[PDB]
Amino acid sequence: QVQLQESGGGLVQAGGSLRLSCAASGYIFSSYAMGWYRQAPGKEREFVATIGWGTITYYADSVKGRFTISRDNAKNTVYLQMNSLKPEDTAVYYCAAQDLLYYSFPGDHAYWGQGTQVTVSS
Amino acid sequence: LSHCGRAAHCEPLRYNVCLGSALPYGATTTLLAGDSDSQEEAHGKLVLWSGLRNAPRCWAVIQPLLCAVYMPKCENDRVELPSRTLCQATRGPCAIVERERGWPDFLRCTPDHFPEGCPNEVQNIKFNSSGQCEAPLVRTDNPKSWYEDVEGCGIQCQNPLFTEAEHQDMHSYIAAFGAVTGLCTLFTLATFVADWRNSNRYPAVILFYVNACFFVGSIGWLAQFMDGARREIVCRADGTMRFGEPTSSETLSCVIIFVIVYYALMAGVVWFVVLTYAWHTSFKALGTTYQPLSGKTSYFHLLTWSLPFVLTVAILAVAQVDGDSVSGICFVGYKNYRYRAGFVLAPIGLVLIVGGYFLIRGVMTLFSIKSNHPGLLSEKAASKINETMLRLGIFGFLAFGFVLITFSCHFYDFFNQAEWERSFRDYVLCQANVTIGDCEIKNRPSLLVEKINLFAMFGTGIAMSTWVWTKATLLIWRRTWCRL
Ligand SMILES: CN[C@H]1CC[C@H](N(Cc2cc(-c3ccncc3)ccc2OC)C(=O)c2sc3c(F)ccc(F)c3c2Cl)CC1
Ligand SMILES: CC(C)CCC[C@@H](C)[C@H]1CC[C@H]2[C@@H]3CC=C4C[C@@H](O)CC[C@]4(C)[C@H]3CC[C@]12C
Ligand SMILES: CC(C)CCC[C@@H](C)[C@H]1CC[C@H]2[C@@H]3CC=C4C[C@@H](O)CC[C@]4(C)[C@H]3CC[C@]12C
Ligand SMILES: CCCCCCCC/C=C/CCCCCCCC(=O)OC[C@@H](O)CO
Ligand SMILES: CCCCCCCC/C=C\CCCCCCCC(=O)OC[C@@H](O)CO
Ligand SMILES: *[C@@H]1O[C@H](CO)[C@@H](O)[C@H](O)[C@H]1NC(C)=O
Ligand SMILES: *[C@@H]1O[C@H](CO)[C@@H](O)[C@H](O)[C@H]1NC(C)=O
Ligand code: NA
Repeated sequence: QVQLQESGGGLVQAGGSLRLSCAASGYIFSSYAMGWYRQAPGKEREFVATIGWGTITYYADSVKGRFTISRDNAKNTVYLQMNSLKPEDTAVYYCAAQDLLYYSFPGDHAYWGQGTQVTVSS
Repeated sequence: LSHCGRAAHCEPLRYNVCLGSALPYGATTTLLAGDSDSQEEAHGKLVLWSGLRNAPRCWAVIQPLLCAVYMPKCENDRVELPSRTLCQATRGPCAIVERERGWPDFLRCTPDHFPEGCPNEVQNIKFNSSGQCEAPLVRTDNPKSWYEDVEGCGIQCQNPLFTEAEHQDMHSYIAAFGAVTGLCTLFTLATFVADWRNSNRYPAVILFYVNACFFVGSIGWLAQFMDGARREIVCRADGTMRFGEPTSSETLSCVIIFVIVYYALMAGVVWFVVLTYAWHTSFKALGTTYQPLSGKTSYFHLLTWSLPFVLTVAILAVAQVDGDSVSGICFVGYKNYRYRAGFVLAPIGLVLIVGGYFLIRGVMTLFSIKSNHPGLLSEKAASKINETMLRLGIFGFLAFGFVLITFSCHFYDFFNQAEWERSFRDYVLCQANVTIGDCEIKNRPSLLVEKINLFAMFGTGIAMSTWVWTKATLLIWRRTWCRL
């Protein structure tokens, strides 16, 4: 069991940059796969980005190019470097830490954070 | 105009009874009976014909024909010949004689022997013997139940090749395997609905649908263990076995059970391939929270619930739904084993190649992670990968063997069912050949093979439910009990 804590959220203007981080209280940071998600107040949880063991990374269609994800194995922290933010990016960005085989088997669990609102002004 | 008489020396009737009926005359001749030259011999030949006392539809029309050729009326040095219509009335029901041995020359409808439109003194005689059928057969009126060239009787519902004890032993075997398989799959359905908010992710929830299939499939297997429920599924209104369903003379309890069994089991079997594919593509993205199946969920159900539907409808279209007394359900390919090759062995074989491919491929990717990234993640993570590789290993070994068992059992029925059918036919011939004028069945299906074949069936349902036999599910039920 691990508890996440996101930070860096806030209000910003269109075309600006922001950096969100996800600190995981607990030594178990490697044995868990982690990624960033976002959910609007009237939309379902959407996928953003993820980081693999090496340079492997996955981004969304409306996210690829502008967003950048990197992990700090030593600091148990995952970062999301958002650049050139658009107003349609307004949502509560969450951070998930799930077991490797979480999707394939019901026994595994997924641990989420509290999330941070990121509003973009036109 | 006596086109119906022939010159003959009348002899005194040494017997005043023909096939159990009184004779209104007292003179006979052996002129018409070309196989006998004495009344004692003609009477002996009638004992041989008396074996046809079975199959009533032929015994009713051949009694007058025989007591008109072997014991005809003779008066004033003149013998009365049987009418041609009296002879024509035996070629239909008694087509078995032409098959078993062939009609004699003097019993074929010829103008010189059977002229058209003649009076018969035997038509005024009442024959009380209606026709009794041996134990394996039973009286029936609907033509769709008659055994081959045995018009008047069909096969009894209870399988004649197995005794009451063998039926009771097999039912207990199914009652035991059906209950455990039903309770195991129900335990998988319960653990999923108890935590459906989180369990409803599709790389894993597919197990919920597989156990749902084998559960519904087990319900059709356990339906027979109700009061008078098996007789309604396997038997007909006349008391004969079901075969060639659906029809229009019987009820729907047989086709209903078949759809529950065949559709549920085939759906769960194809779910296995969808599962192996889902596991194959999820492992490729292992190490990240990415979902490669984000838009393939609906496509999974539209393919898994439609294939077994086309297969089931195709079976109903060719009307090959039969009923078995020992198993207690209705299935395809019981009577004609050829259909079980394309509607059972074909779908099962295909899911073993494609399903086994993704299974082996999926383990290869899981094995590359341990080799490509050593020491990055350990402790629990490392144990989860190896434990899953072992769980997938014992699972493919189990599915590969159960399919090998099924192909072995099917090839066993493909190779001996023809001989089994001969054995029962010869067994029905001797019964009338020895008694009227002990038998034993040569070969019969092996009950052990039937159990071994069911073991692979029920074993598959129990193997699907072992995936939630973890310490994480025990905590799911320990939480529901506290909130109570
Ligand atoms: C994988 N497990 C299968 C193993 C074999 C089983 N099986 C085939 C079968 C055959 C027929 C049938 C065959 C020929 N003519 C008419 C009917 C009908 C139903 C049948 O299955 C309900 C039988 O046990 C037999 S053989 C046979 C016979 F030779 C004469 C009369 C029988 F009643 C009888 C029966 Cl019953 C079915 C399950
Ligand atoms: C199908 C089962 C129930 C009925 C079996 C039909 C048996 C009884 C039939 C088929 C062929 C028939 C035989 C055909 C030819 C003859 C020749 C005749 O000179 C004596 C009677 C005899 C020998 C018949 C006796 C009855 C017979 C043996
Ligand atoms: C895991 C998957 C790939 C393999 C398991 C499926 C096989 C073993 C199961 C699915 C349906 C089962 C069949 C269902 C019904 C019967 C009728 C029974 O009277 C004899 C066995 C037979 C014919 C079963 C044979 C085994 C069977 C074909
Ligand atoms: C024992 C070998 C096991 C084979 C593994 C299964 C995978 C092979 C693929 C099978 C799917 C094709 C369907 C298999 C059907 C083959 C059996 C057959 O041809 O019987 C013909 C009968 O009608 C004659 O009576
Ligand atoms: C057609 C003849 C019989 C064959 C039956 C076909 C097999 C069907 C088997 C399973 C159907 C799956 C439907 C079962 C769906 C259950 C979902 C559910 O209840 O969870 C929602 C709530 O609990 C949470 O809010
Ligand atoms: C039949 O048997 C003899 C001739 O075989 C005859 O004398 C007798 O009266 C008859 N019996 C009956 C009961 O008709
Ligand atoms: C039994 O069947 C045979 C078939 O060859 C037949 O010749 C015979 O007449 C039948 N009856 C007896 C008593 O043998
Ligand atoms: Na004669």
